[PDB]
Amino acid sequence: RPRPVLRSVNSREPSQVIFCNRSPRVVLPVWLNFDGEPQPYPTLPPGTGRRIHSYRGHLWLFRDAGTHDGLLVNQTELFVPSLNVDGQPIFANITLPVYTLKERCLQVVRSLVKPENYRRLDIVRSLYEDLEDHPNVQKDLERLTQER
Amino acid sequence: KPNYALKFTLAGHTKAVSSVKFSPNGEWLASSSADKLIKIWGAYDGKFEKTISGHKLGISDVAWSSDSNLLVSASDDKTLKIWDVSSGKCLKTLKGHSNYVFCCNFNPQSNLIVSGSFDESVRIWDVKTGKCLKTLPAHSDPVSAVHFNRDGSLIVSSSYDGLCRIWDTASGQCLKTLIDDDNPPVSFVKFSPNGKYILAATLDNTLKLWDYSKGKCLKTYTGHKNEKYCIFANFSVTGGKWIVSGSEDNLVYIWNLQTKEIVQKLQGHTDVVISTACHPTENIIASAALENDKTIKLWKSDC
Amino acid sequence: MYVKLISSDGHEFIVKREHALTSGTIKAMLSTNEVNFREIPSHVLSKVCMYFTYKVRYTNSSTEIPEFPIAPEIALELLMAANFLDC
Amino acid sequence: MDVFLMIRRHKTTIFTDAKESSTVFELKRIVEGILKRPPDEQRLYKDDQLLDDGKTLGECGFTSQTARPQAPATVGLAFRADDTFEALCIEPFSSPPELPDVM
Ligand SMILES: Cc1ncsc1-c1ccc(CNC(=O)[C@@H]2C[C@@H](O)CN2C(=O)[C@@H](NC(=O)CCCCCCCCCC(=O)NCCN2CCN(Cc3cccc(-c4ccc(N5CCN(C)CC5)c(NC(=O)C5=C(C(F)(F)F)CC(=O)N=C5)c4)c3)CC2)C(C)(C)C)cc1
Ligand code: NA
Repeated sequence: RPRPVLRSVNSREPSQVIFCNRSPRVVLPVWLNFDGEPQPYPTLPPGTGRRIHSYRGHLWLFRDAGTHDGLLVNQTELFVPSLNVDGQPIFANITLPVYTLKERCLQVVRSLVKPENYRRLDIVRSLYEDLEDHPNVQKDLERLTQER
Repeated sequence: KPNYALKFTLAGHTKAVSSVKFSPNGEWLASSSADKLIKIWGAYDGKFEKTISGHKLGISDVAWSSDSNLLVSASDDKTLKIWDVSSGKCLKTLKGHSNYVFCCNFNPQSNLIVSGSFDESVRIWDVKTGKCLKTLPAHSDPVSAVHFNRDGSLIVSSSYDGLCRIWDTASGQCLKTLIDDDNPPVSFVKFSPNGKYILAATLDNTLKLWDYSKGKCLKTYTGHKNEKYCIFANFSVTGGKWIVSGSEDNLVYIWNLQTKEIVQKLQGHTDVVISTACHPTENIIASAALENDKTIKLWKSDC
Repeated sequence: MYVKLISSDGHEFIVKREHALTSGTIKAMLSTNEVNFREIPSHVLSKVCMYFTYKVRYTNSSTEIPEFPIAPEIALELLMAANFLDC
Repeated sequence: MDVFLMIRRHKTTIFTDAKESSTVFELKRIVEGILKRPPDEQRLYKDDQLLDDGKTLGECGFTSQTARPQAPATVGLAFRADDTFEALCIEPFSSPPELPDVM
């Protein structure tokens, strides 16, 4: 069975959005083009927000810009602008997920250890593999596809 | 049906070739390229004549004055340049656009230049002084093509906003817009030689021939591939009456204007054929291709 | 209701049952309301309990969520514990 | 304004939450539910300072900013039976090993 390509619908209907970075990370906005390919956009420092122009039915994801850890937007993975009403921008509130303790530990250990050095750590092999399985937008694309 | 065959390949440029234009006197072919250069070639034998340099970034388009003495170039460096072809001198640098200049054309009198830019404006320039006379910003996305009509009283522009706009040259006011049921980006537009129609390309693999007096689409040409690049199309009227266009499958497509049937596909280029030109008096087509190719080809036909 | 989680060095950590059941391992070990860990030491288990509180407080809360801080000196053992506890 | 706490005595640590407006006495009632000693047999401390039963947690220094779910503030606990008062005594946690070379 053909699996749906998560992609922006090319509606050519403008939508103004506030990208609100309510996280402590440097945020990389990621726009899925009409072919479903991720495109990185300019980054947002923690504690900042920007008014930006997008379009109805376009698809956005948000990651840590340095580590590509996945982030949430309006409490979910994907942000899709709709039509503005009454001249009001659409807020895209970008926040930290509540990571599992294990994933948060992996994040910190990865931030401390060069990948080449992971297997010097005195831990079991499955934790090596966990450390080596870096965050990846494509993982979320695959999961959100298998959910639809 | 015509029988265009390859005669010459001109391999002078070191990057994508953006535009080829025959001089109105039929003697020369001008080519512009992402390598920041204009080159002049013999129209009939493809013999290199000269290199014209001055732009600081790649060149998107060139156009000849009616007397074949002047060229105008449109550049990524946000300027146009007016050149004396015999000397290779930059006569004027037209400044005013605030982003890449993609397209340019003289009017038939050749006292005006029209330009179109990523900055979403169409500009009208005085050839004598180089001053910008009017800025027309109604388009809401990059302008892909600009062309004057037979007496210079109209300008037609095409834009990624999906519109063709017909402008009154004297006042600057937009006299008409042209659009079908859908709004794909319009990648190319030009008035027919005869003046009655407008040929417009859209990034849905489609060329359309419009009666712009009646706002009616008369013909539609497909079979080629055109979804990404702004490909220049042409009327061929020296023999039979054909529509000519490049294609993203590296071919030159030739259609019968009335039947809309593909009558030829010219193979040889190894990248997107972004530009085609038709010789003013003889059955000669020039074509030019992007970065994997970098060459110009000249093709000739008995009809 | 509360449960008592006992570290390898004998520290007792009394936490709400709902917080402890964040870990399917702890749930399996509860099946007394006390769990004795044979290897996880107190400095790690106290951090795990703080994670439980943070997780329950901020999960599906629609608010700005702060980072869960982990010092480098504790990170590797905390990783080992989080893996074992599956939390 | 919520505050998140560790109430600590000997080798026992209770994780609980309260409010800046909660009184020390309320905290003792929470403790009583768990350890089964009444508030009049409890003394609560912030560092070496005995806390007055009627002061609110905010008046003692426990704010939402310094008493977070992920970094709770510590309240010390000591018991009392009639005329015998147990001194405040909190056993420290273990210590992490030397940070590995690759970190
Ligand atoms: C703050 C900030 N902080 C955190 S984040 C954030 C933020 C910042 C900014 C924004 C802006 N907002 C968005 O970006 C939104 C966000 C999201 O919602 C999507 N989106 C959009 O705006 C999108 N737009 C829309 O959704 C509605 C309108 C989009 C139009 C539909 C496009 C149809 C698909 C076609 C396609 O796939 N194209 C891809 C490849 N092209 C290649 C050319 N690119 C550049 C370009 C764009 C436009 C025109 C021309 C053009 C046109 C004509 C010519 N020439 C004409 C004359 N010929 C003779 C020659 C060619 C040339 N020129 C050339 O091509 C050229 C050369 C050559 F010809 F050789 F190639 C050589 C050379 O030296 N120089 C130039 C160029 C060229 C564009 C992409 C999009 C713009 C990202 C697409 C948002 C946030
Ligand atoms: Na990280």
